[PDB]
Amino acid sequence: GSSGSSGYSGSQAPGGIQEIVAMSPELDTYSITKRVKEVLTDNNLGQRLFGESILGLTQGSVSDLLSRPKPWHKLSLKGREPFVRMQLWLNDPHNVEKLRDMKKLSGPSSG
Repeated sequence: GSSGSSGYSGSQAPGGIQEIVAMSPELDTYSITKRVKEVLTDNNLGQRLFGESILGLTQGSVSDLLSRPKPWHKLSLKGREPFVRMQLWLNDPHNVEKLRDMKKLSGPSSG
């Protein structure tokens, strides 16, 4: 048999990116930007689109992010916000699938 009582439950969270980022380990901004660029180049993707759909960033802002990332320590949680989404977007196996699907097929542009 047994007797007594033990265990518990009853907690929740608000959610949101900044709380994922809060819990995050040191996400090597450089190595992520590197791997992210290389994923864009492999798939011949355009930096902006990734920045729009994933990061909510202007192309100026995304291209600066990839070009010269600040270190994780320098970045506040709002600083780390995009790089966390990049780390997870690298791990997501249908990441590029959903990203191409934004553009899908389009009509002709230039010659």
